[PDB]
Amino acid sequence: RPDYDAVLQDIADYVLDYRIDSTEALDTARNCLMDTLGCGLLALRFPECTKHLGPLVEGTLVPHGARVPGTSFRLDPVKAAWDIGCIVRWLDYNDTWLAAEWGHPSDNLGGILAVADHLSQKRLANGEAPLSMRQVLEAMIMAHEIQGVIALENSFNRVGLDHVLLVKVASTAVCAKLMGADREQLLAALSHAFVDGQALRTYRHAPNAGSRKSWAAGDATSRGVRLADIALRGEMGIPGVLSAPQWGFYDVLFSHTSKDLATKPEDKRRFSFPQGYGSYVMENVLFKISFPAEFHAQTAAEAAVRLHPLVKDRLQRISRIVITTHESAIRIISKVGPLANPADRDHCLQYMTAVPLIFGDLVAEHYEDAFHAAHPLIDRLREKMEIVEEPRYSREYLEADKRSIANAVEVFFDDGSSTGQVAVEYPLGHRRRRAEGIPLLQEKFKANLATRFPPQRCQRIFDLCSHQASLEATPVNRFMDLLAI
Amino acid sequence: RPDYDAVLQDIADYVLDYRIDSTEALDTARNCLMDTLGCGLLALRFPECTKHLGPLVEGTLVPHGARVPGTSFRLDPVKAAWDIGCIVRWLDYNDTWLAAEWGHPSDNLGGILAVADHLSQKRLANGEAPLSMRQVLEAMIMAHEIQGVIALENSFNRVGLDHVLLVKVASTAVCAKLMGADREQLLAALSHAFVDGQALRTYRHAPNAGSRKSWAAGDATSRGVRLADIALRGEMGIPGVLSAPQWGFYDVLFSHTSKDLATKPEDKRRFSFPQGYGSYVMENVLFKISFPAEFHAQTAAEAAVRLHPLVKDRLQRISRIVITTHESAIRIISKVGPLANPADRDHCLQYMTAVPLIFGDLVAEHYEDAFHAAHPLIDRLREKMEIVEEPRYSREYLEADKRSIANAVEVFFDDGSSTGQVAVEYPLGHRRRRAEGIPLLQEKFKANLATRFPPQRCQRIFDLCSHQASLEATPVNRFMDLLAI
Repeated sequence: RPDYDAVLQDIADYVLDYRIDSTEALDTARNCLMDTLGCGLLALRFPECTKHLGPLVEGTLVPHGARVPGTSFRLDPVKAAWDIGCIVRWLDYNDTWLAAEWGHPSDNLGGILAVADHLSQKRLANGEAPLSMRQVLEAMIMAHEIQGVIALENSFNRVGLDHVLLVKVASTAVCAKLMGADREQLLAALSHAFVDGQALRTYRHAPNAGSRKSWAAGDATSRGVRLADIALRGEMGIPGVLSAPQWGFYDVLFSHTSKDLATKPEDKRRFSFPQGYGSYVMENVLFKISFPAEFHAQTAAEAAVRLHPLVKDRLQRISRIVITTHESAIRIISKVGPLANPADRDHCLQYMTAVPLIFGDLVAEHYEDAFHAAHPLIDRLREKMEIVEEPRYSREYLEADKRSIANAVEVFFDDGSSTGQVAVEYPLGHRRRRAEGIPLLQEKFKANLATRFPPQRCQRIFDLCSHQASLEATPVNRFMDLLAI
Repeated sequence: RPDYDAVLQDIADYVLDYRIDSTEALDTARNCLMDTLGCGLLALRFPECTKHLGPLVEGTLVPHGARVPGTSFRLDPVKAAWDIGCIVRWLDYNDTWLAAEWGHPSDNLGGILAVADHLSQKRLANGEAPLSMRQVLEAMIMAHEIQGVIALENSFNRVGLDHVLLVKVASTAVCAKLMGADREQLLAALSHAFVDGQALRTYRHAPNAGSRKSWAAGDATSRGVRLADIALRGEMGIPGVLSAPQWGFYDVLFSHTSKDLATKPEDKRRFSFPQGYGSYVMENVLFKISFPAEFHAQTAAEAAVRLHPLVKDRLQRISRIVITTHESAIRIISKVGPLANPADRDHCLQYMTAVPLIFGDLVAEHYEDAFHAAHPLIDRLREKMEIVEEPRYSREYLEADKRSIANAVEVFFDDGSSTGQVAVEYPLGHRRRRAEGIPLLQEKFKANLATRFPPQRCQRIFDLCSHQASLEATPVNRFMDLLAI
């Protein structure tokens, strides 16, 4: 019987022994928590979301049960994790990680919060200390790292699998540690997350797309709670889950590309890593805090809004519009021709640049059919647009020290005049612009709070969340009381 | 947005519209119910099994909760289906279907009983009539049919996936029916079973095998209950889940053999069927009622107990033992050389032929290293055992009018004489020996009941299960009452 594959061991040793010493990671983890909870609160206005929430059997009584913020539910950790994971991801406004695999590592808050809430209450009733919110922040940082770092070079999308398996893996490990797993239990849990069935991503792709794109994450972090619980009950592990021949994850599920059914070269049938596990992912995570736009177009629309006062007058006089960009924006979001659905304008670099040049703003209303086929000047600006890749933009898109998403917009006029090239290399949600965006993230948190809580409670919630040292010192159960109903 | 894939529509129209009036199907389903429940009761003596049972949070109260037979547990139907499916499969004594895919369709009783128990109670508490056991028998027949008919020609271990996904699909189907689903809800439920993740089978193969081989099924019927309930909450479906290019089940998971990572010829990249759905599987299902041995050797062990009085005192005169068998037994349980643990001996045709040849019997005690060593004659005879494939046996193993599992044994002596050749082509648990097998199935139920209930309760349970018409008219909640504690 082999020992555990090393990928599982390296996660295990990280989760158990790594000491987070980055105060920036702790800071932005705190802001992630606020941002993520606000997203969840807002989703409670959407009955296609809320129809999933609550106990499986009405009237069920769970001692010391975990709370779902914004509700009165008290559930076992496994269903509370499902519910929280569900609401914080539902509207696709939560944090993002863009790499070989795309993902939303804040989704892991479902498992973290539900397990830590339940366990503080249980320990309190036994005369022991509760867990502190400091420990949920550390759990988030590690969940981010595990998911984000595996995603740096490993794409599940290309083998036809949803990215939600990283949520399941990361949640299993971080929830196993919150439950007090030792090394052998932790490794056992990780092997069950990899032997587990992994969801297809069929529900993310037309003509079969659907609202499971919104709850796959919560269902994954929930399953991570359940796999940790199983390992804590003492279940044995599967040591060669990844490497085993014929039967292992690598041969069965990571050895063929979905587009063509081709076998991968042997050197590519494993996970590969350019770095270890630290606190890189939380430090460099993207927040959605400006224009509602695909991230590759975020800096393009910011330049177009600034360019507005030099094009607002005589938009007809516009002759040439040049959008200099990075290559992935050209691959994923550059589109020519008719924009039929609101999903097509969502994914058109020219559409999302024409609207803020004309109106000085890009809001979610500007994608509805009645708007596009009402202002033909959008299509007029759109045919005038030339998109040129900048080598430097595309390379520093990949450079680990930079991780740019850079766009530059220059509008020319029929007389030969131009405005000059407004270049924006980093979107407002980026690490480089934290001093700028963190106030926007906070006003977005205050607005999300106000859709669920009265002003008295809103201020009390914000004040605690604004105070790092007081937040960290707060028991998880006392933090969760603030969030109920 | 396409219609649902034809496979899903065929399953749904069968589940909603097919009327079950087959007298033999309903009689063997009632014997199937006894045998399955008695198997699960026996598992309660095994802490590795019982460590998985009960609520996730100790002390949880579930109004109208489903019961787990042989325990005092009262759970939601998802956890209840997990525990029932876990316990009835744990010891690998429950019924079997051998085809392109092997399986144990009785695993679906976990989802069927938990849903039908909870729903009867909840309906009683709102003044509605409860479900009857006739409905659980019909749900078993349908679940047996969906799983066992897909397994006729579609092998999932050749693509490196556990067969348990057929438990999830069938349990999803019949539980959605019991919950009252209409056609659009049942289609959506079915589509979520296929888009779901499908476990690897690493845990069934050395050197990684472990006890998840015992609870994978309970985990799969539990997941089926959960997805059925997701569909009844109105969640939209995924219509081209199987046939979608690139993202569908066929392209991602059914397109490669895991031996060699070789792509299948195009025409075989989908499920094939030799017939439609009816009541075929349950009528031809296999019960384990004779010796405790791997199915491919039950007629071998039988042919040896017959040969035992003719050799019982000439053991040192045996010079050649010829075992004429079928192609699957040779491949799966023909093992020369040392046998480390009981699992080896459990899956070694020569062992399960030699022991009965010597001691006129075969029980679990014989798979003990202590018993093995105590008698060196086992290996003397194992080394004299010539295994030969009969082409007929292998063909009739496959033909749908027969489903033979055949073993002929012949014993030769140093002086050149021999016994005859004793051929047993059908094991006792086969449809062709229903008459003789049913006495043994009932005695096996009676013994297993007696490891858990005192004699008068054992009598009430046996007497009720004995009478087809009485059992069928019994409310599910009252049947489950008898099985508590």
